[PDB]
Amino acid sequence: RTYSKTYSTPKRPYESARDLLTRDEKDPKRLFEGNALIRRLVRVGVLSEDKKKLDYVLALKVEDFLERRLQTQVYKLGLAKSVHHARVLITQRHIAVGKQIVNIPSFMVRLDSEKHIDFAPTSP
Amino acid sequence: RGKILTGTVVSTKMHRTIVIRRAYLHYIPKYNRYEKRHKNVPVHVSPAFRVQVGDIVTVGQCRPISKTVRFNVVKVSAAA
Amino acid sequence: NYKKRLLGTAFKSSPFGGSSHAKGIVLEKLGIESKQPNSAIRKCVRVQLIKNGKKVTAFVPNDGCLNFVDENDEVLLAGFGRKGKAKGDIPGVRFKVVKVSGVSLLALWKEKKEKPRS
RNA sequence: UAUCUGGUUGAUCCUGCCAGUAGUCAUAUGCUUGUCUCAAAGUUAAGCCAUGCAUGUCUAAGUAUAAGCAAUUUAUACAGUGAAACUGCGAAUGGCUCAUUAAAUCAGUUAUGUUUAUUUGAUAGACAUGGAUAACCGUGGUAUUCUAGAGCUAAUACAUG
RNA sequence: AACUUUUCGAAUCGCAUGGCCUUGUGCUGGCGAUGGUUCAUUCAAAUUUCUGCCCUAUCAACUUGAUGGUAGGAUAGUGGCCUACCAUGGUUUCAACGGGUACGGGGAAUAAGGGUUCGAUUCCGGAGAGGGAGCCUGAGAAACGGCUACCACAUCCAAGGAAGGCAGCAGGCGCGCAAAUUACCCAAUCCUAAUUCAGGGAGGUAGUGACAAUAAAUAACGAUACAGGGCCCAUUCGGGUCUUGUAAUUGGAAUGAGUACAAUGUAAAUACCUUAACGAGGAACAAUUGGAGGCAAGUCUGGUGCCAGCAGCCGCGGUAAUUCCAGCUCCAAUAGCGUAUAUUAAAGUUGUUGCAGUUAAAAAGCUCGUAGUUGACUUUGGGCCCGGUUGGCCGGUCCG
RNA sequence: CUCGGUACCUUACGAGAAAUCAAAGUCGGUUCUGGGGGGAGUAUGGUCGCAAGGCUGAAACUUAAAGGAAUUGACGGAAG
RNA sequence: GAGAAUUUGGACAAACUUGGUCAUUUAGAGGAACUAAAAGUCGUAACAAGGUUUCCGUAGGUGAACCUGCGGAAGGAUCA
RNA sequence: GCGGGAGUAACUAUGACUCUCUUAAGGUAGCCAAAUGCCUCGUCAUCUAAUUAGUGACGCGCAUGAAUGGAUUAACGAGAU
Repeated sequence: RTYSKTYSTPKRPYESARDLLTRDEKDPKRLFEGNALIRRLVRVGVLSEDKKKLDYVLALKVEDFLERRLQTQVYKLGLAKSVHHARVLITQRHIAVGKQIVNIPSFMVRLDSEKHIDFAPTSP
Repeated sequence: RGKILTGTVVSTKMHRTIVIRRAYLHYIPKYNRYEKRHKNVPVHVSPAFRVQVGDIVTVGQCRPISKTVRFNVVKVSAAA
Repeated sequence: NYKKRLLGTAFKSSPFGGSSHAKGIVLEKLGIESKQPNSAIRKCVRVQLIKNGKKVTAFVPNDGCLNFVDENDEVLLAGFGRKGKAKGDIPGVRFKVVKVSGVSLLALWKEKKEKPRS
């Protein structure tokens, strides 16, 4: 994801020529959020699709996709403690949005709507 | 095929059938200069035989009275 | 059609086909010197291929001066000099020897060192 | 909708070649080696091949083992009006390969002089007869393949009128 | 005169059910199904015209059953398909003929597009079944698992004589950079045979390998104690925000997988899915690879001494080496990392879009002229040719 | 003055890497020619020639540059 | 009247064997040349006007880089 | 008509070049083991049941060399393998 060990992940970059530019759209973007990959970011359209397919403000589009990811935005709620604990509470279909339990763990949802747990595993 | 092309007579000896040469004006794709082709087209006249060598004749489809000779010529225009 | 007579790019490699590497039964292990700007005796082998059947000379780098690539060694032969230009110090070689590979795996690896492999 | 860098020099700007940065491969090799879904997996000798398997199916095409006749096998409530055998229909479909082929091949567009099991629509006719024949039985010739003489018998097999 | 497609030659009965009537006791009536003929139709295959085709001219002459007519002969049919006779033409620098090379298209990769390089998987068409030859059977074959004669190989044999062809699947040997089990099955789809139902190494599945893409990704939380440097504010007393260390820290929560029990769907087989409770085990199933002089993010200390070594390029190593080698010290990416293959981009470096020639590589010594390419000009419609724009197929969107 | 050849000189616009050009600026129609240096105008074949030789015409391989425009300074059996 | 086998004749396809001719590959007596590589031999050719200005084409001759005849160029300043 | 003796290059191995003596003064283009070679079954490849010819070179030239001439180079024979 950058990186090295756990604690060091935000720190060798910067905050919470070539190399600094790909760090600049990365680190104040991580301040708000932070679930950025390498392989999957190509798909978002750094080379490939959506950023080349539409013109409209590409900085705000990389903002949009990660807040739509349920994983990163459940941290902002304070339900699932961790971001890569909300890795897990999406895959086992724990966080129900709708309420509707998820199909794919790759789920590109939205921030806006109400988050909760499904009925049975509510509050371990 | 349809439309009536050019065709001047080359070989004349025999009864009924002759040979014509056709010409076209095609573009060679990378050049974009025009070219011209040759084709041996055998073509049936009539049992009367009215063509000479040189004659521009009106070509069109008709019966295969020979397998290759699907063409007939109806109107003779020039004479040599 | 029209074009002037263009030649396609040619790798200066006497083996061909559509193959990355190649086996070779070898003749001798040599230790040849070099051109003007650098000294030291650099090790090489006379690799004769099986499929292509061409005589080539190949540079054998190793952390073993008399490392095992003998007379009748089934050694694997790669590029380096096919990729890029041919080497400045010792010319003629434009093939580099691979470690512990092929069918038989006779030629040995880099010994007496304990950094990561390569 | 296209951003170049380094190396010919004391230094500079052109010309110009080379080397490198990117995306990609039925992949191959070194090294490390923890999972999954989906997809792909002889490019070389269209080289030579062991062994097992890839081509059958109907009894709803018939005599119909009753009346009369050997032996064996299977089924049942009792009759078994019995079958597995000999015949007929497919093996040209499907699968594999690119040796060969600058081709009347193939690719665009067309054209006429033909054929076509099976399938599908409609009319009339569908009568009256004959002869052989496996299977089967008793014997006989061969290492095996392959079969010989002789007797009985059905058909939508065959031949008359 | 409006068009396109399709279309031909000699009997065969069996079965279920039933009233009247007739009977040489095998008719007749009703219903289902088949065979010979006659005319359609659907599906599929032939045959043929025209146009476009790769390089090499350090390949220039080639062509007699050859171009075509006449007649018969042959074919399902058009026909030099074939022969006899006659005429002497036909092809070619707009590239014949020869030699070398090559299956072709829908398409696949790369690119901004132009183009350049390819023709794997898939799908459509052609051609081939040890080698060479011929035929039959048949509607369809000059036939992979059909037949006959001949030749070479390997095999069996009583030595008289026979039996064979994995460019079908799995596998053996050899070739090689290198590529998987002598597995399971008729359920589903589709093909073959009135239906039942049987056959299928087609196919539907499984096993093998980071081979690649993809997602989870190489791990991340609420709360508390202590120490150091920097900044805002300061009533100078401290307070706020904030993390390279640290603690038997505390509360724990969490996947992937196994195992027992329950519950569920298809089965001929291998491995079963999902939710909740309880117990146990393991633990985000051990993180490595590459680089650190410039190009190209990132330096210091030891050891070695043109040796040992590294090298894509230019180069470094012969005493203070940021390039070798080891350490600690840094950078970049990560289940991939580096190298090798090869195509394309970079390359406006074969220029169609989109290139130069006074001095860098480049105007033929100079005239002249044919083929070829190009064309000042008035008024016109028709004819000929080039170039569109629109409609036919497929995909997305619209509808259920 | 008006026309053709135009030793040529000199120069603005403008162009070019620049010296410079005054079209070698810039335009068309058509033809020729170039794609790093060495190997090479060679090897070999064809063709021409009486013969020396001409014309057409490469590769293996080697290498990392060859080359143009413009500057400074030392030196001269150079000048002042 | 039919089938099998044998004999004769006609026409078609292709193979096999022998001879001539052309192209390609391998082995190869032998022969000529190049590139890279330290030290050498002989001369000072080129380099300043290198103390005969050079270079290119061509012809003759020499141990040797070479020398000489003939033509031309600036690749010697300046438009010789 | 056209020379001797002596010394000399990494390393097996050789003499570019240099010195010295002697005489009137010491040879080019091109070719070689001969109608000429003591030494020599020299030395190597291919051929042959053996094969030295066919044909391929070696260098170890007793003693090759431009006008009573080297060298380019087609046609012709009761002449030679």
